Amino acid sequence: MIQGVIQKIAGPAVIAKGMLGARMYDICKVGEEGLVGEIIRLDGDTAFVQVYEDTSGLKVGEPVVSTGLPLAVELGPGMLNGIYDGIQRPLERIREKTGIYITRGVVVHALDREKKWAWTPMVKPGDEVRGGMVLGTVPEFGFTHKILVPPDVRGRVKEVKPAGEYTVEEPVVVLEDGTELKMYHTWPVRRARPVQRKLDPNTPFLTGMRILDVLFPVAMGGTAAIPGPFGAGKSVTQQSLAKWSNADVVVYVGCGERGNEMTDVLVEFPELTDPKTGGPLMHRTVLIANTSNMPVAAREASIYVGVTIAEYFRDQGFSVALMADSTSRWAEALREISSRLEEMPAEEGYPPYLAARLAAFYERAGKVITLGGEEGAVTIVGAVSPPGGDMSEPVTQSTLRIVGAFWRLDASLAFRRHFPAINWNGSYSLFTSALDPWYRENVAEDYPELRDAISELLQREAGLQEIVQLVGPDALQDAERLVIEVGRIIREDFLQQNAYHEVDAYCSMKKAYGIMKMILAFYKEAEAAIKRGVSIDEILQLPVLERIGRARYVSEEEFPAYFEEAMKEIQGAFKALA
Amino acid sequence: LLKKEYTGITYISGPLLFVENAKDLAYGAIVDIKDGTGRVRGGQVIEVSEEYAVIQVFEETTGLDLATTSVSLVEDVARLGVSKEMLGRRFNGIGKPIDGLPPITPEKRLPITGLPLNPVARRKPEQFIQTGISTIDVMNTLVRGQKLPIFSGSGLPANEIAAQIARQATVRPDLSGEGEKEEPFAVVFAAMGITQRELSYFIQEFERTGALSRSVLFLNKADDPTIERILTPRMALTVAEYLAFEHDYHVLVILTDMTNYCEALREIGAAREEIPGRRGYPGYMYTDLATIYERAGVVEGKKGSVTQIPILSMPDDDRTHPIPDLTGYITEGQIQLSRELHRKGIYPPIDPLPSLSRLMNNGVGKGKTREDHKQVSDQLYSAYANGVDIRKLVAIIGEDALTENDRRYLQFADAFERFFINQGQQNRSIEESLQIAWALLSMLPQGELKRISKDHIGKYYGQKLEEI
Amino acid sequence: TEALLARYRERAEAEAKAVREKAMARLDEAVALVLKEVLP
Amino acid sequence: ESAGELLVATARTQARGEVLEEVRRRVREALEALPQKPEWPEVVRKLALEALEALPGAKALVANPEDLPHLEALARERGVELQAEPALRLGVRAVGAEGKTQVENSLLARLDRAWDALSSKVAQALW
Repeated sequence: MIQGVIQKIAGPAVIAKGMLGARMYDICKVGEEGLVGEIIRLDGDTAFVQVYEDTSGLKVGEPVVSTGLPLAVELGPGMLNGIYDGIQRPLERIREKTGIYITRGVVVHALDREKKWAWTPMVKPGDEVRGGMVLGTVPEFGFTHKILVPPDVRGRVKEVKPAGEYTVEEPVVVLEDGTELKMYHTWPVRRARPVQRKLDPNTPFLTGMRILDVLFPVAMGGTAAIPGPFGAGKSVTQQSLAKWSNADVVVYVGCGERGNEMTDVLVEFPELTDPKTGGPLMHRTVLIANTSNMPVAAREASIYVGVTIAEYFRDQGFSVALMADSTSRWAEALREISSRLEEMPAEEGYPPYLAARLAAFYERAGKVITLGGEEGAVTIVGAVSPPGGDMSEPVTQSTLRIVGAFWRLDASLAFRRHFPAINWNGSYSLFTSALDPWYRENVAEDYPELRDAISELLQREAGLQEIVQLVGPDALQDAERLVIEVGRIIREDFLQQNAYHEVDAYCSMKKAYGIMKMILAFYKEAEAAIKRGVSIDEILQLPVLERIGRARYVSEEEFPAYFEEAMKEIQGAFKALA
Repeated sequence: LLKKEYTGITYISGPLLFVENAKDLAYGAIVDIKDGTGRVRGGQVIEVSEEYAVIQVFEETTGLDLATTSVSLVEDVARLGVSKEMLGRRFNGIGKPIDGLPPITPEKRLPITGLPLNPVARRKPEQFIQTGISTIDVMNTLVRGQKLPIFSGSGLPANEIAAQIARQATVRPDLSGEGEKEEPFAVVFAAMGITQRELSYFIQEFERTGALSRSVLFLNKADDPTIERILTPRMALTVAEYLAFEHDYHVLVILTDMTNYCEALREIGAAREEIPGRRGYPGYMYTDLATIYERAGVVEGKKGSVTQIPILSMPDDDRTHPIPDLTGYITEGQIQLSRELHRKGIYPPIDPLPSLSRLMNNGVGKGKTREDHKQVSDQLYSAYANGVDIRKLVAIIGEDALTENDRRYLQFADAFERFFINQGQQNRSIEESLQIAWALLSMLPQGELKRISKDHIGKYYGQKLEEI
Repeated sequence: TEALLARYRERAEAEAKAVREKAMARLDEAVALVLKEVLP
Repeated sequence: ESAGELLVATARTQARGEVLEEVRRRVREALEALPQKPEWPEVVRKLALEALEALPGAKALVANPEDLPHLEALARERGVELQAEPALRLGVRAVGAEGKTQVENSLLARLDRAWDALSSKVAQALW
């Protein structure tokens, strides 16, 4: 191993001399306490090291040892139901070892080594194994964890251990060349894991939010960016994604954000139920936490660790949702390190390779055929925290060139307690056309037409609002006034959704379709009535409006009855006016 | 126990000096810089190498020289001695008494920067603090363990609001259900760049209410060194965490004028030529502010707590300025004062729409306050937003053109501003604030209260504004 | 009124004297401890 | 109200401070009385050894001429020069080779740098 000594300490950066032979992007242990760092520059006999831990108290001349291997994660059973640091250290174990504060330098395995897993072989001696095949299986929490061959390993089976209870270290398959395959393998976090083929997204990433699911959808292997100013509802939206999404596994990455949010997830999820599996919600969740006051350089490590774990669970055949709590803080970490490197910045101090890093991160999403022949998918939702809500900033602009959906949060809507606070005028989705076949057979044959009609009504309202705000509602004609009123009904009764309500937190596609159909039926009857000379006030004072206005709080198990009754009542009421 | 002295000063410029043979100075160590006249001034090591060590002098470098100046190590890690006997004392912003009293006997020395709290070691802030102010209690509720700043302006009365909250803050165990007798708040007060007028106001208020015995004061005045402004909140929060999580106290930290903290941070960053961010502020300002703000909360298995109420003056009343912008990304909501309400004569002039509390839901409702709190607050928000929109409409198209429902919303906006927001120096229990709220909501037709369930409307709707 | 302040002043004088008198009974031992630690 | 309690507390704090100042004076006289007490050669030799351990690159030692007759044997054995200087008493100092580093091991300095650490133990002992 290459050994050297510290020559210079500056914030999260250490320069080590005597490191001739150390490789780019290898892990080195800095100081007597063995702090983890990654080499990111070689110069003569020196190596520049970015340290993933606090550097206070280090002295010049302390040892620096290069491990010879890149930053890698352990990938195997034991990751579900867990919370990890940026470099994949179990935080429960860190607490048990160092109390309520995170002290630096703690060495602990990511996967528990004393746990026993029920192993069911799926291979026999003499079988040819290629990268990604399923050697066997172990139950985790109601999931069926498949033990995979590492991507770059080929051979023929020599012996298979029988069904039993084994730890993650036990060699469960031995090949002819002698290579021992265990329940886990290590993977570099900056190398994307290979796949057989990339597919075309054709199914929806159901979220539980009406606005995102209807107007601006995301496909099961797509990418979305949700930028917003502080106070708009990024965290609530992402937590709701985690609680209600139709993904098998959720990897939630708290990159440089509040620690109370991590505590909230840990405390709350163990009591909620997986929408599909039925078990506790925490059991489908992996948590990666590098809070704001944890070391800055570990934000990048957290992003890469999370995306690699998501790829792994995809490789087992799962649909994985990846939430990045803020890519803006990852950009901030890169800017800091480039300040230490003495690099020349691009716009706003960020390094010019920021867009390349973001692109590489987002391109790991996709629906794929795994090396094992099964279908997997990773869906990435990325939170961006532009300063001042400005969308003309490097991070938002670099993200918008690569994501397929743009969920734009608005502070004006959040000020009025309109949530989820998505600007439907400024948002878009490039998946709506591709998901139409799925909608036409899973929601309703005419669902896209209802959705288009609602979008057109909203566009008309947006056109009329500029006129109203300067000349008063009364100056309009009756048709335009009805459009304003129905646009308001859409805002308050369809677009708004209460994340803290026992029923309105989640909304199914059928319920959204029903609410839209009720709104459009009311609009058609109201237009007819206007032509029949009915007063706008009469229409507005009707009692059916209350029925539509409370429809989102009704529960799923009884909603279709409410829906049939309200559809009858709409005609009944507009016949009464005559 | 021995003292090492370095005399190889090779370069002094601005607030930095280079020491040549200082390999045994750790990164982040504290040093004493002795001048030819024997005067000693502090400093921190900010970069170290085999060539030299870069030291950051806490006060001006006037009088230093390369011939008779020596640097001695003080501690490997910047630490602070803390004792329970800190309560009732005054310190100068670096930790030294300015009360004329003997120095404390430390029970322990704690690193001022602190250590991050493990997320698995935290518990959810859930205990509701009653501030006696309706705009906060009903709509922007504060809970123990929260970090809730006050977004202030130049000439606005944010100090008055902080003093009133400190005076009236209570926890109301009767609603929670524990039924045990309360305990009072310890106040840790950190002032950065504070003027004598404001310091006089605070000292007089605390003396008036008797809280100066159960409080710790760190006072960096606007005549005190600028780089020392960076140590003040860290020492304050070290003492706060010590008290809370070793002696089971409930501490209330007030950091007055965090704008001054950010200005000092920019001064240092510009000196070191680090990569800036948005308006000359250092690119790591977000992390630096987080290291201060995320030292609040509540821990599992501990009875004590740390609440933070930072006060920052928004430059040019601009909410998109980097200081307020980054604070709002870290803190759990914000209370924003309105220059317009202040000019109308309203106290406390808290604007609800740009104000938010993110931890309110975990502190209100069944078994905490009473069940209609959240819906009442939501309905008040909807009604006030509509009222402000109608007021915007009226300023163009005149009052006479309004429909009767819109006229109702206007009257609601006015009565809100004049009876809910405006309360002077009164202490209002949560019950009285909710009563006033339902009274204002009764001004609207019972059918327009879409945010409130039918049961609550039946229970509470219909009280007039006859409150006295 | 001033009576409470006078009573408290008397209490303060009594407390100060009591602290001093308690201290005098161990001063040499503390000096010895500080000498043991400070000396090598 | 609590104004009287403030008076009581300030009186108690002032008394404790004065007692600790008395203890400090006792310790400081005890230290300055060493050059008479027959151990004062051995203590200065131990301090010089500690200073030399503090500087790996030590090149010289400094002490008052009175301490020289005891420190000479150590200085010659350790390969470091010795110089007579009316510097601080009650200890020795080591000078680095380049002349820019220096370690001093006076007992007054050690008292100054240990008082804060020892105050807790002293307070627990007294009360």
